[PDB]
Amino acid sequence: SSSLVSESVVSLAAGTQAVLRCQSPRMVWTQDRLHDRQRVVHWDLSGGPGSQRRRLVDMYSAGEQRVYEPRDRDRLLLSPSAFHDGNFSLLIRAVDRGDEGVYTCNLHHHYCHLDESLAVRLEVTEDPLLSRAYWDGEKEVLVVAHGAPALMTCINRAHVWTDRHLEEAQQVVHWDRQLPGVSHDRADRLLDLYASGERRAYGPPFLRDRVSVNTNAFARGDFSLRIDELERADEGIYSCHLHHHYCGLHERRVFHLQVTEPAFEPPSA
Amino acid sequence: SSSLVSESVVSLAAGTQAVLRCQSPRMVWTQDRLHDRQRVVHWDLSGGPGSQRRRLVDMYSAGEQRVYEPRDRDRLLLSPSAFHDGNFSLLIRAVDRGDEGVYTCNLHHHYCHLDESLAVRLEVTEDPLLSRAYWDGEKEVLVVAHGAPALMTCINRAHVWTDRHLEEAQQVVHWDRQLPGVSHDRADRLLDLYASGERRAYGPPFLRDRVSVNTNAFARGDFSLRIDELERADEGIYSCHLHHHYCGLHERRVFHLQVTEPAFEPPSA
Amino acid sequence: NFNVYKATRPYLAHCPDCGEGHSCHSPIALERIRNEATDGTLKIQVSLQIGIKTDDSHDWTKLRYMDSHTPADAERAGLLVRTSAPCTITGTMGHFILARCPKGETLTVGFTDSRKISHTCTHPFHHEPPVIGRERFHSRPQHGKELPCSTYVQSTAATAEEIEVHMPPDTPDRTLMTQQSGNVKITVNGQTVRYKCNCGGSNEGLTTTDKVINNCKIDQCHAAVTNHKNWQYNSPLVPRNAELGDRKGKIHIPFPLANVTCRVPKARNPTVTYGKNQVTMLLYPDHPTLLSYRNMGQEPNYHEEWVTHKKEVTLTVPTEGLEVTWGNNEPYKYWPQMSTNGTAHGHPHEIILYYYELYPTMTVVIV
Amino acid sequence: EYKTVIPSPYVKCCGTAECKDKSLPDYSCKVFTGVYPFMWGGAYCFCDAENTQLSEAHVEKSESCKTEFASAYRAHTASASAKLRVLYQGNNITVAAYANGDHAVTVKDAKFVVGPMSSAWTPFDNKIVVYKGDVYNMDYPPFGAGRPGQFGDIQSRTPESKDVYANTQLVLQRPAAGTVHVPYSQAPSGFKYWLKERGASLQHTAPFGCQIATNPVRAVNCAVGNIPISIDIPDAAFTRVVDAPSVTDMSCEVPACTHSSDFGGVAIIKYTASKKGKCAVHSMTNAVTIREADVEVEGNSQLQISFSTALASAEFRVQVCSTQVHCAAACHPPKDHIVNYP
Amino acid sequence: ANGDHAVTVKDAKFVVGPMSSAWTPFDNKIVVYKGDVYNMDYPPFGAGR
Amino acid sequence: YEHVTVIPNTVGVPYKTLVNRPGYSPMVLEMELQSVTLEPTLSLDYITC
Ligand SMILES: *[C@@H]1O[C@H](CO)[C@@H](O)[C@H](O)[C@H]1NC(C)=O
Ligand SMILES: *[C@@H]1O[C@H](CO)[C@@H](O)[C@H](O)[C@H]1NC(C)=O
Ligand SMILES: *[C@@H]1O[C@H](CO)[C@@H](O)[C@H](O)[C@H]1NC(C)=O
Ligand SMILES: *[C@@H]1O[C@H](CO)[C@@H](O)[C@H](O)[C@H]1NC(C)=O
Ligand SMILES: *[C@@H]1O[C@H](CO)[C@@H](O)[C@H](O)[C@H]1NC(C)=O
Repeated sequence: SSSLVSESVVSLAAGTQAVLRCQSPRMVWTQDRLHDRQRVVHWDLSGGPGSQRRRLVDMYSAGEQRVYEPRDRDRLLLSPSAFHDGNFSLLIRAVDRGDEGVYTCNLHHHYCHLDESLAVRLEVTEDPLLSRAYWDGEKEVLVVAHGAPALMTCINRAHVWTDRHLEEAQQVVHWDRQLPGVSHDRADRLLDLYASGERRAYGPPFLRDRVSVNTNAFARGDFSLRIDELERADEGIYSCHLHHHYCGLHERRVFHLQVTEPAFEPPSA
Repeated sequence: SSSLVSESVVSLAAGTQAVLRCQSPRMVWTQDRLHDRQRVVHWDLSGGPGSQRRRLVDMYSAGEQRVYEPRDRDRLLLSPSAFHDGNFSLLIRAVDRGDEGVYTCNLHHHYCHLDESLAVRLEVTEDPLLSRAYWDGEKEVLVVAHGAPALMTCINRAHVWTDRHLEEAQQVVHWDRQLPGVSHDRADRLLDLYASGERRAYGPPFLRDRVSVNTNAFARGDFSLRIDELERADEGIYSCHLHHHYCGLHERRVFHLQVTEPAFEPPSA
Repeated sequence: NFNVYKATRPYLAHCPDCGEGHSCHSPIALERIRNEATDGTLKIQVSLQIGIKTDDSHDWTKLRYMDSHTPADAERAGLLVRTSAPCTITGTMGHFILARCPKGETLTVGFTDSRKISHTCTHPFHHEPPVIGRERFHSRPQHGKELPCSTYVQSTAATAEEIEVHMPPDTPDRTLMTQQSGNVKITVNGQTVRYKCNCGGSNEGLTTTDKVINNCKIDQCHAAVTNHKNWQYNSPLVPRNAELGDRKGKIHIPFPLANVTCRVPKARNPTVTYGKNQVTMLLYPDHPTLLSYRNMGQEPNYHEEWVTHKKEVTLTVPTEGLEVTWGNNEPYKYWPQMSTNGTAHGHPHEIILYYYELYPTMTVVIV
Repeated sequence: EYKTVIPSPYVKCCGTAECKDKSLPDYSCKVFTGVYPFMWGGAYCFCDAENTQLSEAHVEKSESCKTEFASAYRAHTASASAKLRVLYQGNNITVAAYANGDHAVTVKDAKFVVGPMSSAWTPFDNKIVVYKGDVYNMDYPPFGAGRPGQFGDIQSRTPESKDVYANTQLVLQRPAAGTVHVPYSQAPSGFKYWLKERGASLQHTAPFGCQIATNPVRAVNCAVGNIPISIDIPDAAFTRVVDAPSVTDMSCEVPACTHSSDFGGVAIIKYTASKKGKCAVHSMTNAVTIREADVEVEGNSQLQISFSTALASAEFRVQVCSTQVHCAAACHPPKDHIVNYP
Repeated sequence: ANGDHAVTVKDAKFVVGPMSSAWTPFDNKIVVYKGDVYNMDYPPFGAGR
Repeated sequence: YEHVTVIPNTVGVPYKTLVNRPGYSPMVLEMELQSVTLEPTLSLDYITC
């Protein structure tokens, strides 16, 4: 399926060229494996709204975690196989007053450009029997005794976070056309665009000559339909369908193209 | 989403003729539309397990009610437009002591050969304050004062019983084949049997020459395929699909055809 | 998550050229090679199961293997696939190895098990990737044409392919019986053991305990641990379940093929010069590339060759033009002309040289 | 590509098993008597003396057939189609019509009919074999008559059929001493071999410079013969002679002429126009060609035209707006011998 | 029946044709309706009467 | 042994063919046509309605 992004009605004059804009930074891919399968997990430390977040430790997919402060070495620890079940939890071997603050567990996909985060408030007390982890309504709160370890759990069992296959190969753009009178599901496919570069045009040769997409479509994430020499046979309900099945993006944009109206027309959305 | 009817594995010897059994009395139909849109309502009266039931009143779809007792004419009434909204309730103008017993409302559709019934026990008192309507756990019981009218509700708003297009026109039986190793959904269409009698076979001549169903298949509700001169290309998973989209009948039978076991075969299920 | 290997066993086989002069019984024994990709990768059917623990976990750093009726565990970084160099391993799953590997006449596999021994074995395999386009090259270039090609994708639960896994027959071990001066001491090692003897009393049957069998030697009898509780697949290097056809099982073979687009290097643009009626052309090759030419008249007169060194060749252009292509780049058209010098409208005869320029070898015949 | 499925050999210990005819393409079975296989603990079965080995093998389709396959097509006649750019009323219009002689296309009231091709020549023979980009003229063996090790050794009718025809010359041999394995003889693949001794494709060898593309298969720009074109021009485009300007006493001077592919002729024509307006300049002799359609005449001014010719001394008559002008030119040979455009 | 189809049944190879006569009852232009075919020189596309 | 024969294009007419292989008893094969199908080239020019 897909989700409706934006609607517009397009009224253009006969003899002109229609350009139906369909752009998205989330459909960008390139004809090279520019570390798309590379993800990053990182723990950040802040101390309220009036402090600067500091990157504490991060870890690339299929890699080892890197900590930025030599003092924190062998003290802030992640599971080395964190990407197998999605347990991105951080164990602090021995805590001090300098560790108090909000820790955010941030997952980031460099290819999908998604970020997800959770917060935990760390406060260091002196009594170990008061040490607890609880949910204050929107975040976990850690009370930790001095010198005790603190295991802040960060578990994300989504398939994108665990070491599944995670390269789709079949990001696809569809250009669909809904003619007057045709019921749904029987809409004619106009154009198939695979992220790998393949394009598929449908219809008799006389029609294929009039339907085109820019040659660097996936390079800029621009799949705008250009149809030269607008005819009444170009009228209908067009839909751009972006499908990234593995990362769960399924969106469509709808364009009502009518070619029966001169330069007096008002734009929508 | 098709309900399974019965599942079997069939093993027969090479060189013999296969008979793939697919039978159903509920798929019987003929070329003609002879009273297809015919339903019947009938109310029955009983008086416990040790008395003989008597049919009281019946009515055909788009027709008027027939009463069997001359005294009860113009006294026992159904709505003449009962079949438009599925309001098959029965209004009896005035009750008496002889009317006590269990009344059953029966709807029957002659094309799907469906019958559905519910019972209500009518008991006639003399005091109006003892009159109540309750559900005993499996049937409604109506307590009615003597001489008052009784509206016994029988409402079934299912699409098969209401007055709407109610014309099938496209029941289809499908014969499918799932080749060994080849997964489902990309299965080759083998046979289409349309309610009108037309069949559609696909494939090269080597396959079409051997696949047939008797010409009165849907007339007798027997869709067994007889395949002469069994070849290895006939082995696989066959599926007979009866589709009645209107009556909500969607059934299939699945056959694992293996070639082995000439007279020693165990007939599965 | 994708755990269908829950009852198979990473069986041990007989590898027919284990190196060091002779064959062996080995767990690592590859059986079937797949090379159907155009671009030059290899898919390997091996006798192991990789990335699965003995409790069928998703521990993707270990590997199961059979040795002496034991499914034991080693680790994933010990693998080496080789033909003439270490091949670049890409995809490890079960009986299935996906790797990319340079030119070589053989193929061996080898790795370190849990007892620190690099078991290695090979097969002959004339591995040569086919040419793509018109070029023989070395590495993936900067820029080139985008030709269709085929490769194996790293998905796992792909249906529409099957192999049949089943019950193992037996395994004869003569490491069981010991001679007690005419007796034998059959052990069981917590299993189900078949014996068969040329020995009165206990000649046939199936024992479950340790036995002492009187007045008949070790080699007079038989000993074979009969597994029943797990699965092996039908190998053509394993004896069958020795009564009839295979017990039914189900394992799909993962990592299917797909179309893909792959870059091929462009040619180096050659240097041309133009002589009277004809062309001369020096080419700059760096890896062996073919060159072809035809004309566009009635007949093709088609010629071609591969080249490796820099050559300067001449080509006669006819009046109907010439076409020459070189590398992946565009076919070069060429057309003749009404020459640099002739003899213009002059006081001497001074037409006939001109009357060669149009129409050589003819129309001087009507002179 | 085919796949030879060889299951586990049926070892019949101290007795003789017999394989029956189990129908499969190129089904091969051989029972070898007197075999003595060696296993982990010696001979696999204790009853040593009469062991026999039942070897079974069969060929089936590979999964790669769904991706990697070659198709044999029968090509008989081609439907010709053309794209024409027309400078009509000062504007470039593109028309797409079937060059078969029965496809009238009307654009801006102008009816176009490209006729039937004068020559019925086609570079394709009756039998074609296609592998995605390249197509070959090859006399493939008929269906059910393939030869081993050559193109057509394994044949199926469609990529999803289940029955298949095979001729691979599979004959099973007696296994070696002690080792348990299933030896089988030679089995080359004709499809995988054809990809090496394939030769030049039709893309490079076809005459007349035909460029062939696939998906669907087509021959582009085959320079063969001529083509008739009929134009039913409407009457709004025409202007009467009186409404057009009258020009008179025209003279032509040729300061430079070179018979070449490029703009080698330049002519300055002095004229006298009665009024302002457009004019169609045209050469009445086919041996010289004018590369300008419309000229704006004003009055007692001069026009410059560019012409291309093959004649060295071009004596030709030019009709402008129904008035005749004689032009006498002399042209020199060019400096260059090879041009990249015809 | 083209002379280009070998069929093996019970080890017997049958190859049939090619037909000696290339005659066909159809002309170059035909028009087909529901179950009827007519040999008709239909008007070309874009030039109807 | 390859036997080449020619029969007339008549359906429903049984033809006898004599196979005479030297050193073997002669064999007569009976031939019966069922149908001869001529599938013409399908190129849709246009539709009318
Ligand atoms: C997550 O990892 C921590 C160690 O960082 C471990 O103690 C904890 O048990 C893990 N969670 C689960 C559910 O296994
Ligand atoms: C059914 O019909 C009766 C009249 O025949 C009417 O009184 C009753 O309200 C109807 N039922 C419903 C649910 O409206
Ligand atoms: C790849 O593309 C070709 C082009 O038609 C097609 O034949 C093949 O089936 C495709 N393969 C996949 C896996 O999509
Ligand atoms: C028509 O196309 C040709 C192609 O080069 C060009 O030279 C000419 O200027 C075009 N005419 C107009 C009016 O654009
Ligand atoms: C019958 O109707 C179906 C659907 O309306 C259509 O596709 C088909 O072409 C028709 N066939 C004939 C012979 O009219």
